[PDB]
Parts: sequence; structure tokens; C-alpha cells
Amino acid sequence: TXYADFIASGRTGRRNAI
Amino acid sequence: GHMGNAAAAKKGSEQESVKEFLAKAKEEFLKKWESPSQNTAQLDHFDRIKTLGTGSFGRVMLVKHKETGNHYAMKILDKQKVVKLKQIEHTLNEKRILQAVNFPFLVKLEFSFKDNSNLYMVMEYVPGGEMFSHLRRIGRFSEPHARFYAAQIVLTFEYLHSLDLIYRDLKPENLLIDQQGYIQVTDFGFAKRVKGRTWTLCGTPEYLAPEIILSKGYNKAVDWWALGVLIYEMAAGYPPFFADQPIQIYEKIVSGKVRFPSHFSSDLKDLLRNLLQVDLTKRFGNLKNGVNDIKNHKWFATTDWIAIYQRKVEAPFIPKFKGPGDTSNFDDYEEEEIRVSINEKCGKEFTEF
Ligand SMILES: O=S(=O)(c1cccc2cnccc12)N1CCCNCC1
Repeated sequence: TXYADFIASGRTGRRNAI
Repeated sequence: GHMGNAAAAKKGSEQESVKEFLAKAKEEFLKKWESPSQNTAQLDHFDRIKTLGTGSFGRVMLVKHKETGNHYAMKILDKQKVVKLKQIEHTLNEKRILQAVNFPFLVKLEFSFKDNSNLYMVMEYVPGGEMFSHLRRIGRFSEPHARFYAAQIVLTFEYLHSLDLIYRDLKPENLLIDQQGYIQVTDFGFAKRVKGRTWTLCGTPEYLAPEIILSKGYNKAVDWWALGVLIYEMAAGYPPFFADQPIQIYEKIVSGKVRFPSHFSSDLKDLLRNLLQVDLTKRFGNLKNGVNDIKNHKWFATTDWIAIYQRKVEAPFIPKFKGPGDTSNFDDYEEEEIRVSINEKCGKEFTEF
């Protein structure tokens, strides 16, 4: 599912600027 | 047509009044922009309470004014560290913007000052914490809830863009919720006065517009792209473009393809396809009718823009608040010293602060 894909990305926490 | 006579006249009058408001607001901004305020308090006016945030951006501390008892959020930057990280211009510009703007969803700089070691920005304490926390906790916002927040961002960007300010740092991590449930925008380190184009690669991967990824000169339309990302993430619980590695996120962003959860309304999907439009000649907020293409879209048909601005709409969510010093909507961090050296550091660099 897309939610499961989101969890799999490992980018569910706070995201830093580049 | 879509509007009868009364509705068209009312909408036209509303749009003209916005122009009139923005012209006055630009006049007020430019006076403060040209003559910034400096040195309006000092450190021993405040008790240090707790660290609210810490990172590459320095530190933000909850402090209490000793004589009024008012709480504030004090951003502390180490002057030597700012110079080392090559952030002098961004630091000066952030404070200059904050002391010059005025809008109900932009955090208020109440005092600023510096000493031998550090720079200090004393801002209103926004006790509800980051939208990010509430979004991950609740999972996703219902469309009316998302819309309430989105409307405030639309108005704030309409204001900032009229001042020729591009924002460039939109994401749930950078939006705070106040005691009335309304949004506060706080971070202006990437904001820039830009009447035309600018070129810097800056932002957060999930929120980067395609023209930034592709190393183009770009304009304020990147903020309308980011609004699309934000609305999507608020309503879905995850952003439109994500992957294990930033390069894979960038491939998705530039592809021109975006896919939606089945619970998104058709009105929402139509708005998002027009904001998340790779083709700049077609992106809402970048066309002849400007912000009005967004404000007049069907998904915002129930939005009373003036009532949002006046903060007369009941918020969908009021964060828990047990007193003026409550920090329960923020994380806990290791408490570090606020060291002030006997010697002044980097005085020349920060004369303007
Ligand atoms: O929450 S903060 O520490 C913060 C900053 C500025 C003013 C604030 C006012 N009240 C609370 C927290 C505040 N924060 C730091 C950078 C990350 N994004 C959100 C702003």
C-alpha cells in the first residue's frame, strides 16, 4: 500500500534541508 | 457562467480590497525593511526555562520575562558557528525579515539583541508545537481540517509574495500551532527578496519544485508547488513523492506523474494536479490570475478568506495547553550552557543585527 511504502522509505521522521 | 451578477460583483470587490490591503502592507513593510530595529532587550531580562529545539539552526529556548512573566521562544545563534557554516547573510536576512513583516500567521519577533558570543531573537512562544507532530500522531487530517491550515498558508504566501519575498522552507516541521489552533510560520533562513528569478539550491527533498531540482532560475511559483506538497501530505498522511534516497524522490518530482489515495475528493485532486504542475506555464499561482486561481478553486469554495484572516473561524483542533509555560507539545533535549565570552566575537560581521 502507499502507507506501507511510506514506512518502507525510512523518511517518516523529521526531514532535514539539503 | 459560473457566477451570477451578485456573486461576481462580490468576488471582484473582494479581490480589489485584497490589492488595497497589500499595497498598504507593502508600504509598512518597506519602512521597517529600510530601518530595522535593534537591541530591544538584554539576556538578564529573561529566565532560561527549557530547550524547545536544537539543530544546525542553533537553539531555541523557552524563556520567561522576569518582570511581566511572559514566556517567549528565544533563538540563540553562536556567532563563531554561523561564520564557520557560512550563514552570515542568511542570519542577518532572517532577522531583518522578521522585524519588518506583520501578518497574523507569521511569528512575531518581540525583541532582539546580541552579546559577545551570541545573537538572540525573542519570539512569541507558540505552545502547540509543530504541525508535524500532530499530523504523524493523528495520521492524516480530514479535508476540512487540512483546508483550514491550507487557507492560512495561501493568505501568508499572498502576503509574502506581494513583498517580493519567496519563502522556500514550507513543510509540517516548520509550521507551529498556536493556542487558538491557528498556524504560525517561524523560519525565514531560506526566505529571500526576489522580484524576478533566483537560483540557489535550497529546501527539503520532498518539497522541492522540479525547476529547483533541475538547476533552473526560478520564481515564487516554487512556493505554490510546495503548498501542493503540503496539502497532499496533510490530507494523505504522507507526501506525494518519497523514496529511500533523495535522488529517487527527485526522479518522481520531475516525472510529471502524481498519484492519489482513493479517499481524496475529486476537488482536492484537481487542485493538487494544478499546484503540482511541472509545466510552469500551467501551474496555479503562476498564471495571469495569480493567487485567485487558487482562492477561487472549488476545493476552497467553503472558505471565508476574511474570516480566516480575522481568526474568527473555529479551529478544528486546539492543542492541549496546561498553563503559559507548558512545553508538552515539544520534545526534550539535553540542556547546554549559554556561554557568554569575556571577549567580543565576530563584531564586524554582525554589526547590522
Ligand atoms: O519550534 S521551534 O524551535 C521555534 C522556532 C521559532 C519560534 C518558536 C516559538 N514557539 C515555539 C517554538 C519556536 N522551531 C525551530 C526550527 C524548526 N522548525 C520549527 C521552528
